[PDB]
Amino acid sequence: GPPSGKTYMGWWGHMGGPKQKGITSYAVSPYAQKPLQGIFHNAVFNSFRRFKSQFLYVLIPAGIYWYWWKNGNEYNEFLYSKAGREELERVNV
Amino acid sequence: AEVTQLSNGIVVATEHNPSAHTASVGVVFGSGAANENPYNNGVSNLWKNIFLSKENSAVAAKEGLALSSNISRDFQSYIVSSLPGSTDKSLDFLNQSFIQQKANLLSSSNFEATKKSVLKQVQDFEDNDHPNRVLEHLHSTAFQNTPLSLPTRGTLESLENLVVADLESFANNHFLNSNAVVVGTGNIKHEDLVNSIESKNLSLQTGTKPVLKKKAAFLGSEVRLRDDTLPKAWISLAVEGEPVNSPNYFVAKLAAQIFGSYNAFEPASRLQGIKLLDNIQEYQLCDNFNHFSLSYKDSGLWGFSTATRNVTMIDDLIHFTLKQWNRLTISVTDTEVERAKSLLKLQLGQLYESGNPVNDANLLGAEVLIKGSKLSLGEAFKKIDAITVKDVKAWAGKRLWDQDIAIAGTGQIEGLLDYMRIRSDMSMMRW
Repeated sequence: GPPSGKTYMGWWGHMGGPKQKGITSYAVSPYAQKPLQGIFHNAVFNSFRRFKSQFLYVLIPAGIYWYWWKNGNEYNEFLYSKAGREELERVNV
Repeated sequence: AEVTQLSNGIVVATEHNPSAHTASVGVVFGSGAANENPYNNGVSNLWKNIFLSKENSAVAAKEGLALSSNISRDFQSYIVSSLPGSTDKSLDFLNQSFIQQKANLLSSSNFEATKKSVLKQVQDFEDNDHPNRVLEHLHSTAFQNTPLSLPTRGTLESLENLVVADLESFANNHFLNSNAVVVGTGNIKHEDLVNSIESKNLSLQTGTKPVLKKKAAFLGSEVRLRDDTLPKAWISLAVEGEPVNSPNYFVAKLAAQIFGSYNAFEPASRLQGIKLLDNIQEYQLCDNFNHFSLSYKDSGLWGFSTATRNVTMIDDLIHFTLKQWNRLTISVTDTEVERAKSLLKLQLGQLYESGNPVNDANLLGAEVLIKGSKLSLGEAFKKIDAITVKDVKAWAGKRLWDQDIAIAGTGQIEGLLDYMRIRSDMSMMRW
C-alpha cells in the first residue's frame, strides 16, 4: 500500500512505547471472582474521595458566581420597586 | 511385558526385560515439590543434587555404578544403574547413602559447594529456558496457593535461604517407608531382587506417616512476564485437565494428539493431518506449538504451548487455535479421532518402551505410587481404541467449552490480548 506518515501510536505488537522488561502482571478470571455485591463495607468509605480533593476547585468558583448573580438580581428587583425609582433614574441612562 | 509387584515390609516393584544390557535400581518416594512449602521450596531439588555430588558420585563410579535422580511434582526418585551382574552392589550403594551416609553427604563443605551449584542452575533456567520457564509459571498461576503451584527446581529466594536442617526435616517426614517404593528395571527378575531386599532386615522409621495438606485447585488466571528484549513470544495456555486415574485420562490425551505438535522448519511437520495448519501457515503465525495433557495426583492441565516471531499476529494464533478446540465439542470427525488413536499409540509406545531402563523406572515408580499398580501397554491400547467421537465431545463439552483458562507468557507479548478476549473464544455464538 501507499506510504503512511509517522505517528505517536502503532498497533498491537508495535504500539510505539519504550521496551518493557522487569514488569510482571497478574490477573484472575471475572468468572472466579465474587459476584458483584462486595462493593460495600470494603468499597464505600474509600469512595467519595475523588471529590473531597476536588470540591474546592468547583465550589469556590461556583460560590463566587452564585453570590455575584444573587446580588445583581436583588439589586435589579430593588431598582424596579417603588422604593428604588429614585435610584433607578440616577443609574439608568 | 510383565508388571510384578509384592509387599513384605517395603513395597517392591519390578519389570524385567532380558534383552536389556543394563539394570536400573532405585527408590521412588511418594512426595515431591507438591509437598513442599513456599518457604522450603527447592529442598527436593537440593537433595537430588547432593545425591549426585562429586563425592557420592565418585564412590559409585569406582564400583562401576551410574547415578540418576528426578524431582517431579507428586514424586521423587533416586536411581542407580549397573550391569546385570552387579544388581547387588546397587543395593549396597542405595542403603549406604540413605542410612549410613545420611549424615556424611550433609557436610558443611559438600552442602555449600552444592547449594552454589543449584543456585547457578536455577538462575540459568529463569534467564534462558523460556519455554519451560513459561510452562512452570503456567502451573504457578493455574494452581496458585495450592500444592501444584510450587516449581520443581524451587525459587532462588527459598533456595539461598535453605539450610542443612531443612533437608533433614524434609527427609525425616517424607523419606519414610510407607511413602516409598523400591523399583527395579532392566533385566533382573522380581524374585531375584526381592530376596536381596528381604535379606537385609532393619525397618528404620517404620509406622511414621508424612504430613497432610489441602487439595489442589485450578483457578482461571494469568501471569504475563513481558520482556521486549527477547526475540520471540512464548506462551502456554490451558484448561483444568485430568488427574491420573481418571476415566477420561485417555480421552484427554487423545484430544491433545488431534492438534499435536508442530515445527514450521521441518518439511514433514507442515504436512500433518491437522486442520489448524491450514490457518497458521498462510501468514506463519508461529515457529512451533505443542499440545499436552499433563496429569498429576489431584489434577491436571490440558492446553498448548507455542513460540513465535510474528509478534503482530499473536491474536490470530490464539484465535485460530481456540476455534479448532471449539470443534471438539461440536464437529470433530471420525477420521481425526482415528488419526489420533494411531499416533497416540505410537507415542505412548515410544515412551513405555525406550532403550533406557532409567525412564522405565520413573514411569513404573510414578504409576505404582498412585494406583498401586501399572496398566500394561497392551491394556492402554484397548482403552484407546474404544474411544468414540461421542466420548471426545462429552469430554470437551465439560472441560473445554466455556471454561476458564490459565495463561502464562514471556518475551514480546504486547500482542497477546487481554484475558476476556481469550476466554470468550472458549465457545461460539449459536441460535
